[PDB]
Amino acid sequence: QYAPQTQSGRTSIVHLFEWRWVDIALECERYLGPKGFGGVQVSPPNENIVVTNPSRPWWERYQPVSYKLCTRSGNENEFRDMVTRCNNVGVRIYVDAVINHMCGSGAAAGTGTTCGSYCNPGSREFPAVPYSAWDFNDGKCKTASGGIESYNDPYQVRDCQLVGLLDLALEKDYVRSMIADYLNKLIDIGVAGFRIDASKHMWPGDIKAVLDKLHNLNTNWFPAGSRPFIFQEVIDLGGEAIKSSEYFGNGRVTEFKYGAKLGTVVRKWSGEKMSYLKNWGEGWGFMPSDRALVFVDNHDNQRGHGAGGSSILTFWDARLYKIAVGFMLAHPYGFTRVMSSYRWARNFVNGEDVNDWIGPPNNNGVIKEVTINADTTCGNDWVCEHRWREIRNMVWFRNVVDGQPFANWWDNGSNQVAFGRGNRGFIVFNNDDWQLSSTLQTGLPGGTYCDVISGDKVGNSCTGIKVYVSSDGTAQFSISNSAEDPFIAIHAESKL
Amino acid sequence: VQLVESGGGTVPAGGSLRLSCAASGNTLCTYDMSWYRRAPGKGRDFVSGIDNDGTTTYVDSVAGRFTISQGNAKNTAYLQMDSLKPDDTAMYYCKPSLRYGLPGCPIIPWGQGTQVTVS
Repeated sequence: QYAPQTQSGRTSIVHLFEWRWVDIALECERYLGPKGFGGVQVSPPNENIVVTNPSRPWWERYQPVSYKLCTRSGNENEFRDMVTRCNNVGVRIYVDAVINHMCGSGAAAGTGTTCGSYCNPGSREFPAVPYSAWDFNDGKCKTASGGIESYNDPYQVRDCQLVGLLDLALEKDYVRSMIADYLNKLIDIGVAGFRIDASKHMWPGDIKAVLDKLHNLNTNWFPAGSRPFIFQEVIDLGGEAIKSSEYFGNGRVTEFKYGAKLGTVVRKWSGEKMSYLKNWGEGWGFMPSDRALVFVDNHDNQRGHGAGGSSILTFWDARLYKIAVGFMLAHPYGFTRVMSSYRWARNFVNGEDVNDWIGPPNNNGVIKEVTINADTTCGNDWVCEHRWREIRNMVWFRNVVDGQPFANWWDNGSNQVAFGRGNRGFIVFNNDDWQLSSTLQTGLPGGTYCDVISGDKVGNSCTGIKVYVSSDGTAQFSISNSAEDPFIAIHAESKL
Repeated sequence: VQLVESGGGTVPAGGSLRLSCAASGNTLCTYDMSWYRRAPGKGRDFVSGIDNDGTTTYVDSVAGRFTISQGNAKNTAYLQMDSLKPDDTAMYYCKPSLRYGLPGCPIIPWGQGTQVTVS
C-alpha cells in the first residue's frame, strides 16, 4: 500500500537496472544488507520478446510474452534464491510489474522469446498465459493509427497502443485475474511490493481492481497484517489531461516533477538558485510526501529525452548528481529511490546519442556478471552509483535521522544552503562559484564529527574531514567551490 | 454530465466552511474526487482527495483540520474545512477523475471553482 515494508529503520531502495538475479543475491549479502539499504527494485522478471533489430535493447524487457519467470536476468529458481537471500539479510525485493500491455503488435510470430514460449503478436495470441484477441483493446481505440495521438485525450492514452505495444483489456476480470495470479506468485516467493509500469496508460479503477486481488505479504518475512508496497509510474509534469492525483487511492506515485525541478535548480538553469529550495516539497506544488516515490533520475530519463529532458542529472554529471542525490536523501520529502546504472558506448550524431537503446554489458547476448574490485568499485561496465561513498553514506544518513524534522535552514541568498534533521544530522552545500566560509547552527550535540561525504568514521578516528561542533551546536564550515565534493554531511553515528 | 461546485465564502480565522462537488447526470459513470487550491501568485496544488472505495489522501498542511467524504450520492463529495487559517485563502477547484472508461462517460475539465477567503 503506502508503507514500503522495509525492515524498521531502513529508508531507501536502489534500482539495480538489468542486473542478473545471482549478482543481486550476492550484492545483498556482501553490501546492501550491511550498508543499510532498504530494498532493490528489479528489472521485469517475466518472459519478454527478443528484439534483434537493434540488438537486445534494454527496452525489450518492457514487451511481455508470458508471466513465466525466465529472462536474461535468470530463471525462476535463481529469482527465488535471490528473494530469499536478500530478505534474510534485511533487504526487500520490489518487482517492476509490466501489466498494461504485451509485446509489439508488429513483432514476428514464433519462439523468439526469453524462455522459448510461442506467441503470435499479429493475431493477439499468447498461449503461455493464455491471452487471445478478446483480451486486448483494439476494439476500443478511437484513433486511426491505433496509437496514442493526443495526450490531452485520456481515452486514447488508456485504450490505444503505447509505442505499438498490444494494449491489454484491463476492465476484464479474466485479464485482471491473470495479472493478479502472477503478482500473487511473486508475493508467495517473498517480494515486498511493486512498481506498476506505465500507470498513466491504465484507468485508476482497473489498477485498483487488480490490487484488490492481492494477498498480504509472506509471513516468514513480514508481520501478518502486511499489504504489498505499491508505487505507480505516472509521468505528470503538469500541463496534460491526466494528473498524478487520480491514482492516490491506489498507493504511492512516482513524482517526476522532483528530479526535473531539482536538476534545473542544481544546474542553475532558468534563473533557479539553491536558496529557493527552502520550501522544497509540497511548497513547490508536489504531491503529498506520504504519496511520493522520489528520485533524481530513472532508467528512461537518464538517457536525456524523457521526463525532464536535459535538466535530469545522471552519473555522466557525477559532481552535480552527488549533490542532488545528497540533498534528496537529507530532505524529509518522499520515499527515496537511488539509481544504479551501466555505462554504454554513446555515439552522438547531430547532438543525439543514437546508441541509447543499448542494453546491459554482455558477451554474445548473455549479461555480464558484476565484478567487485578492491576500492569497492565495480567492473564489467556497471557503474554502481550505490557504492559511491557519497551516496552510500547519505543513504545511511537518511536511516540515522528517520523521523526528525527539517530544521535550522540557512542560505546565503544565492546557492549556498544548509539544513538539519532535528538533533541527529546536518548538511551544508556550496553550489556558488566562490568559497563557503560560515559559522552555522547545526542543531547537533557538541563533539567531533566525521564528514561522511569525504570519509568515514573508522574505529575512533575519521578518514576524511573532521567537523568540530561546539556545545551550543555551532561549527565553522569552509568548503571550496572546487572541493572534490562541495558539500559536507554529519550525523549522530559519525560522532567520535 | 456536469460539474457543480459550491460552498465558497468569507469567514474569519478559526471558522469553518464546507465545499461540495458533484459530477452528475449519468449514474453509470464513476468519478474519484480531488480538490486543489490556487492562492494568488502560487500554483494550483493538491489538497485533499477521495476515491470510490472511500480511501482518503490529505496534504500535510490540512491534516486534522480538513475532512473529505463521499457526499449524499454517488459522484458527490464534501470538503469540511475547520480551523481555517488565513493561509487557506485561495480559489478551490474540484477535479473529478473518471475511474473506469465507458461509452459516453466524459472526461470532466477543470471548472471555475469556488472562492475561499479567511479572516
